[PDB]
Amino acid sequence: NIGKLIYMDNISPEECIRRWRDLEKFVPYFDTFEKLAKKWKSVDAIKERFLTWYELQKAKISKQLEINNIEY
Amino acid sequence: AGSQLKNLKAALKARGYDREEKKKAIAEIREEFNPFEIKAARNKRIAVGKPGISKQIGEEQRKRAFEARKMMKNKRGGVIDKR
Amino acid sequence: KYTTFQGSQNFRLRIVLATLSGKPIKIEKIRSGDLNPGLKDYEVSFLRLIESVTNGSVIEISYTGTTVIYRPGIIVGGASTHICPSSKPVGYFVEPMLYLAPFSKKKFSILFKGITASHNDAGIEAIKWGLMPVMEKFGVRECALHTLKRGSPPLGGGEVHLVVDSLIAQPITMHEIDRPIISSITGVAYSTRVSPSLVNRMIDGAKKVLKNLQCEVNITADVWRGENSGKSPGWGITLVAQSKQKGWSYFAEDIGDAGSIPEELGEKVACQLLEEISKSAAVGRNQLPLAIVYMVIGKEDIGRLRINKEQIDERFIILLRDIKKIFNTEVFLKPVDEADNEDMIATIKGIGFTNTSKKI
Amino acid sequence: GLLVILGTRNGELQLFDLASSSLLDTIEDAHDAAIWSLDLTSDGKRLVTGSADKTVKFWDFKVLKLHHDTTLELTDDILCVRVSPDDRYLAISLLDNTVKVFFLDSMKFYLSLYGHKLPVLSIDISFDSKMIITSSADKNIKIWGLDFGDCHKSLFAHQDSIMNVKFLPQSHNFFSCSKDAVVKYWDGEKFECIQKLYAHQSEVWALAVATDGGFVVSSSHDHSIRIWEET
Amino acid sequence: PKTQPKVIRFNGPSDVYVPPSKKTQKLLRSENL
Amino acid sequence: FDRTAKPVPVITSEVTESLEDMIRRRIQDSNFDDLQRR
RNA sequence: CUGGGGGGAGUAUGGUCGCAAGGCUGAAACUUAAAGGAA
Repeated sequence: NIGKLIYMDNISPEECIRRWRDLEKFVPYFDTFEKLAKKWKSVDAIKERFLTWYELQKAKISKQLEINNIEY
Repeated sequence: AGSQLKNLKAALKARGYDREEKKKAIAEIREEFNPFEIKAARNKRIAVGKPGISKQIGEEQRKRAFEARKMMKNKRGGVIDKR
Repeated sequence: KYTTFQGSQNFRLRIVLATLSGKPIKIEKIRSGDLNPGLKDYEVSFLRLIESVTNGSVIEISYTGTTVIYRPGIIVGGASTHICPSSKPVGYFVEPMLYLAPFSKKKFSILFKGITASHNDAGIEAIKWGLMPVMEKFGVRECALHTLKRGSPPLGGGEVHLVVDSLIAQPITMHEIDRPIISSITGVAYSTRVSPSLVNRMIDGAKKVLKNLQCEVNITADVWRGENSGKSPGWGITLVAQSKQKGWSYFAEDIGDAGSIPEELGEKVACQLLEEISKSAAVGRNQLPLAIVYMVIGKEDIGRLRINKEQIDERFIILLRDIKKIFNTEVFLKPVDEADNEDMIATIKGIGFTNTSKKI
Repeated sequence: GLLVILGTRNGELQLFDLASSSLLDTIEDAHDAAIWSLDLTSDGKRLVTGSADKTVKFWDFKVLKLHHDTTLELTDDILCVRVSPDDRYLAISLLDNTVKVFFLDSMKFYLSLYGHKLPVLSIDISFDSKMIITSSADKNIKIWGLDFGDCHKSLFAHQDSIMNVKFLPQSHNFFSCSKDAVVKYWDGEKFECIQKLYAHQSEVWALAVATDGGFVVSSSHDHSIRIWEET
Repeated sequence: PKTQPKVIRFNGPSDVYVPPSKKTQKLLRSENL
Repeated sequence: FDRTAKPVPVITSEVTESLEDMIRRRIQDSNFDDLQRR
């Protein structure tokens, strides 16, 4: 759904996000500081994010090739 | 006649928590009691040039010209500002 | 002949991807319906920086200034200096050089001269601690942003020595099918031309917000004394969260201005960082552009990187549309096979990129 | 006009007027110890009293009587207060060699200006509320920029002690009278000394500038009060 | 009916005493007889 | 082309200023390389 | 209470890892007090 929305290129990007639910500015969009203060007064939301040579090269490239197939 | 040192001590007693008066007085006595950076001719009937200042502008001019040519030397592009 | 874009959005990314791909572009209608229409001075000086970095690229600005023609050339690098204007800091010009940086004849040794920081741009600590590690594990190994002196706005007067000296062939294919465990959380609180107590006030505010998570918080402190302080008073704070087993990092920064409480700014940057951790998965919302750019100019293989639901936005998909508009490649968002969260894994098959400027 | 607030050496404050007799009211136990400096707000309805009992207090005018409502206790003997001329900042000079700038609307602790190296007398805030002065017994006045709390000059005047320092109404020029029988006229742009006025004989305890126009009176230890106008 | 607030204003001369002197200066660039 | 020796230096105001403040540093620290009477 | 590199006396070092200089202190965002040092 989302890939077809992204590459369907006759609709605006905010319309893609709207029917799914600008880079000179480097730092991304954040909320107001007051909304973020009441949102992150709690902390428990993200506590689980917190806490021979020749055959070796051939094994790395065959690992990449099987990744290629199983993702194709 | 009298010494440049005697005239310099007299000029300091003349000029004497303000700052800009001292900046002005120091710059005045420096460019007055420095006679080897002007050039004086003799009037046959007199400051006629400023050698060090003319030299430094003539060599800074060709210094920026030389750096500009060294910047140009192996370029091939250029923006074309038609504005 | 020319791939045509409209509007003055994503301007640096368009010129950067045109330099990478070697495709002549036109950007039309640079703010044409405006009172002072056309290109602005900071993006004109960015064009001058592109002419400094490359060689044989012809840029052709129009009469009205509202359309530009970029016919790219070979990235050659060399040593340079860039006196960027007061409208944008040095981060606005060193951010798009990190894409072109490892793909040149001679290594990048540039020093930018101007304002160091801005509210809406990248800082020295942002560029260094956030954007250098993603290049450091995408394949480069010797890259360094040095501060020789830094200048807070409005007068600035700070110089920044960007030196990259690993000229790789192409970036490696990324494989991040995990969410990296955050091992530590560090940072840097800087202040120039003000009292040294503001830094400790910023650090204490950030760490009193951070104190309830059971990790380890460490914020380093630098006041800048002397000629290294620049021409204006300023202070700011940049936190990173550090996954040490792989090297990943998630950053957030800001700067204070005339009338700003340092404990307020410290707790604001702390909460903004925790929200970046929330809305992040293996990248940041601002480290994501050059991450997927290096994935798309990697080898001719599949490289896959995990992202979450909230990192998709109009900026991210206008990036993807510009990527496909220039060199005709798509991303494939496959979802993960476990359902306590909404994370895609973006697989990009990279184009067959090599750097052909480095002499053999 | 026609109404005077005053604080005394002991814990007492007092109010008088011009038409009627002395005492509107006194407030016994206005403070626990010696009061040191008070300041009205620019509308006058709310005044600030800082005293040597390590406290400042705020008072309102209820109808013509004084209403104590809030009190900020510090760690150290506050000995000068001032507000900005546009109700914006509250700068208070402590005995601990520093001043603190607060926001009146929050008691926010905006700034701490530090580095004077003796206990610090009179403050003044400029008309644009951008530039403060800071006098002390270190024989020098410091100019501070209030936006970031950054110092500008540290000019050494007055070889005994600067008792008071006051701006002009509309300009960044200011006056400072000191404990060595001299008042001094400065500018806040070149930081020169405009004038060195030499009429007193002993310790000049206070000076006050006109609200508009700018003629300044100075009053001293030799029981003298003298006016200073323009040429 | 008094509203008694407190204050604390610790000074940070040690933050300049622990500036880039040695460690941060080096790190902020990356028998008998 | 390559050239044999460096030319004689032109004496401008910058080099006289640098030389004079060198002299001023020496003359206010009394760093004088005089002969000392035996 | 079993485990071992390779002679003695030196010398050099554009390699790697360290430790180390400046320069009156106070004193910097402030050309700023007292006091001390030096001569």
